[PDB]
Order: sequence, then structure tokens, then C-alpha cells
Amino acid sequence: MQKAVEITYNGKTLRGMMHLPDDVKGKVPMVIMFHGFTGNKVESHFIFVKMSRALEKVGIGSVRFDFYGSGESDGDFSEMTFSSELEDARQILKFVKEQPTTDPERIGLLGLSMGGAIAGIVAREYKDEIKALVLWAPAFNMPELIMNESVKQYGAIMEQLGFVDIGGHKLSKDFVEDISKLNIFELSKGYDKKVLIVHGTNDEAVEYKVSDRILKEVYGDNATRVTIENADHTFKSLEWEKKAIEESVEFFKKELLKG
Amino acid sequence: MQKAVEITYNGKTLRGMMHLPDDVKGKVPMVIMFHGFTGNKVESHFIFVKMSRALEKVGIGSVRFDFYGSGESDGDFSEMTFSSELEDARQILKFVKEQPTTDPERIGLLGLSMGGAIAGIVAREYKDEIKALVLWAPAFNMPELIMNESVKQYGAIMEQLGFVDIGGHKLSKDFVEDISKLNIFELSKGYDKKVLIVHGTNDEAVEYKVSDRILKEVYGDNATRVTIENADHTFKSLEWEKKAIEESVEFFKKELLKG
Ligand SMILES: CCCCCCCC/C=C/CCCCCCCC(=O)OC[C@H](O)CO
Ligand SMILES: [Cl-]
Repeated sequence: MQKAVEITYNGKTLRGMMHLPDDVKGKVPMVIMFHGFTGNKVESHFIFVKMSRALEKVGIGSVRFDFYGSGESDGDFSEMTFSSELEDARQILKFVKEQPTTDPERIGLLGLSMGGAIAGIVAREYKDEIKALVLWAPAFNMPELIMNESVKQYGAIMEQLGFVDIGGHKLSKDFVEDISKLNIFELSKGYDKKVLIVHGTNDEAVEYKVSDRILKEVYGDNATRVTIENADHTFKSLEWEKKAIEESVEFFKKELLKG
Repeated sequence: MQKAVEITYNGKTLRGMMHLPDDVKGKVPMVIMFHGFTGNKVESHFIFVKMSRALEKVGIGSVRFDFYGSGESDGDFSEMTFSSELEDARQILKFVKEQPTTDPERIGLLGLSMGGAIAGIVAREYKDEIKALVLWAPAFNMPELIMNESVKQYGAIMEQLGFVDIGGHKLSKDFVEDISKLNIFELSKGYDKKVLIVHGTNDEAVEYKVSDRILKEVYGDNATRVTIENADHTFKSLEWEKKAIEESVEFFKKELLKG
């Protein structure tokens, strides 16, 4: 079953979707999904919706919200910063924990690109109550990625405008200042539960090498990678998408359902 | 006021968003918005969401649903045809008509790309009860767009797969067969109320010349085109989407609010 849900906090309203298994009523495992930069809760070629329905089938529920300033949620994109999305995330996890259908023992996190960076930080911040973590092409190098564009053109354009057009989105000065001061690798360092990284070798938004760094610097043996040969950033093909979803569902099955 | 809404018919659930102007009294004008091919109700850089909020501020309400097979709604893309989206649209119109807050005499349609083809056909079908029509990069040439693509490669792939992968979506043989049978130009002919066409000269998905054909063939002097120079398909810049939205709202303001 699928229903729209809301969260209202600090005069901000977040809008999202909630899934629960049909044939398994009771208290269930839940996966929270965080979308990427300029993405939304449906995500690229509806891959998050597909993921929710795949989890539903094996008895795991999920929620996925639009961050403030994105998609269906309140706010202008120019009001959003990484930190503001981090705050959204905490409010989202709280929402999940308070559902009478939520098994508070078996809660997992999933994030794509910048949403993957959110997930890593949230997972660690709550390491004692997040049972598993899946990272899709995690943009742990986001601050660096953004800082480079700043020196290339953003800095110059922002100096003059206070923002930059990144394609029908007003990216504000406050975003670049906020994220320049953050290090995602470090804020994710220290999560001990199971971790799945899924990444396409041919990713051109978040280079595949970023996942090497994460395995090395951030997690130990608890982290495993699923490499998808030739795949682009959001796994933009039926078989790339199928692989990413099945591996992630299998992983969440083993980690959230058993014992 | 923004709230999630739901339609069900023939075992299909459509999920959408509804906007109403805050505490204006009694029934209000409504704009129904149809998203494009592989798009969803949020649409490119949230332009539909932005269009909805801009309409709300001038006292015009709106609804935006995901077509069956897309976004948050039920179904896989493989089940969708142009005709099934037409049927969705008829159910969405009915839904809007039967809301207590709807002024039945002031309903307008807006459609992007293939959603524009939908709106054009629906506008004609209900020409006596659709007050105004707005078309964004209307893909009235969708049949030949696909048929070109079909004869090139689809046949062999279709036979053994039943679909082709258009990038994380199953485009079915049924879609191709169904669309070949339609003439959106002829099906849209005869809508005699006001029409606004907004189209970018650098549209790489629906070539600007299609709008020429539509003005020449489909409508009379009741149709007007706003040309956005250099813009791509979904007006992917701050200035372009602003112009598309504002011209569209002004048009709807003029057509829906007084006469
Ligand atoms: C390789 C992927 C990027 C990796 C690095 C981080 C990028 C973060 C944001 C990038 C948006 C880049 C494209 C921005 C395009 C803006 C176009 C625009 O402003 O208007 C449209 C057109 O240029 C007429 O004006
Ligand atoms: Cl929604």
C-alpha cells in the first residue's frame, strides 16, 4: 500500500510517500530514501518508486520525501543548503520512528548521490538505531565538486548575482558557503553496521573512484561494493536499474528481516 | 493550499497534487496540467510545481496527476499507451469537475510535450466545457516522432522483448501500435476557444516547426504563440521558465477570472 504523507516543522512542510507491505500487516522494517541534487523522491526514471515497490514485495516498507526547496515540498531551491537537507533528514527519520507500523529495530537508510552523503551522515549520527545503509553513487566528494565549480564560474557569477543558474534552479551563495565547510567522509566515519555501496563504473557525475575512497577512509570490513559495469550515474537502463534494485533489496532483506 | 490527491478507476490508482488559492470564497478557476513523455507531475526542474504556485497566487487552482505507468501512480511504463493516458486525462477532468471548489465554467488545460497532445485532444472532446487551453512544446507530431524511431530499430527488438528500453523505461509494442493509429492534429481540430502555445526555438525534442503546423492547421485566430528564443524543450533556465510560466498565468488570468 502506498499513501502520501506530510511533515510540518519550523513552518516548513515536507511532502512525501509511504509504502507498507499488503500481505504482511504488523510491525515492519522501514527504509528511508534520500534523493539527489536537483532530483526528487521519484528520482531518475522513477527508480526510487521502483525500489519502494520492490521492498514492499519482500515485506519491507519505506518512505521518501522531497527535501525543502525541491519537488512537491515547500520552499524555493534558493532556500536550500546541504545542512538544511540534513535537518529535513532528521525530521524524516523521526517521522518514520513514530509510525505504529514501524519496527524501530529494523530501520535502514538509502541515498543517491548527494542523498547518499546525507544518508552516511545520518546513519553515523544515529549509528545505534540504523540497522543498515545503502549508498547509490554516494557524492561524498560533493564539497570538492562544488568548490571547483565555484572557482570556475560560480564564484564569479555568485559574486555578481548572489546565485547561479544551474539549469532552471537558483543555486544560492548560502549553499556553496555551507558545503565548503563540510567534510562528508569524516562525518560518516564510525558507522559499524552493514553497508552496501552501488556504483556504475561509467558514472560521470560522481566518479567511480569516489567509492574507492569511501571503502578506504570511511568504513572497514562492514562495507561491501556492488560494481555495475558500464553503468552511468542513475543506472539509466532496465538492466542497470534492475541490478541496483535487486542487490539493494537482497541486502536489505538479509540485514533487516533475518533475526 | 497544496494537498495530495488520488483517483481510482478500473483498478488503477492515480496520484497527484491539488492547489487551491488560500481562503478566496466559493468556487474557483482550475487548471489541469498534463506532464510529458517519461516525465512526471513535478516535471523538469519542478516547472509544473512552480506553475501551480504561480497560478495559486492569482486565485487560480490546479491539479497535477502522474499518468498511469509514470511517477507516483500505479503501473509500469510498459502498460502505458497514449490512449491509456487519454483515458487517465478524462478521469482527471471528471475528478476536477466533481470537486465542490471547482467553478465548472472556468476549467483550463495545460500540457507539456506529449501532455500537450493530450490536452489538445481533450480540449476538443470537451470543447463546450473547457474554457481555455495552454500548450507547452506540444508534440502533435508524436506519431511520426515514434514511427521514425520504430521502423529504424524497434521491430526486431519488439518481437523478442515486447518492448524497447528507452533508458530505464519499457516502451511497449502496444504503445507503438496504438500511437500509429492516431492523428492528434485532426483530433484536436475544432476547439474554438482561446489557445496559448509556448515553444522554445531551440527545442530539440519537439521541433519549433510543429507549432507552425498547429497554428496553420489546427486552430484559427483563437490561437496565439509565445516564442521563447534559444530555449530548449522544457525552458531549462531561470529566465525561460519564468517567461513560460508568467505568460501562461497571464493568459489563464485573462481567460478564467472575469468574463
Ligand atoms: C558532470 C556533471 C556535473 C559535475 C559537477 C557538479 C555540477 C553541479 C551542478 C551542475 C549543473 C551543470 C550544468 C549547468 C547548466 C546551466 C545552464 C543555464 O544556466 O542556462 C541554460 C543555457 O546555458 C542557456 O542559458
Ligand atoms: Cl506526491
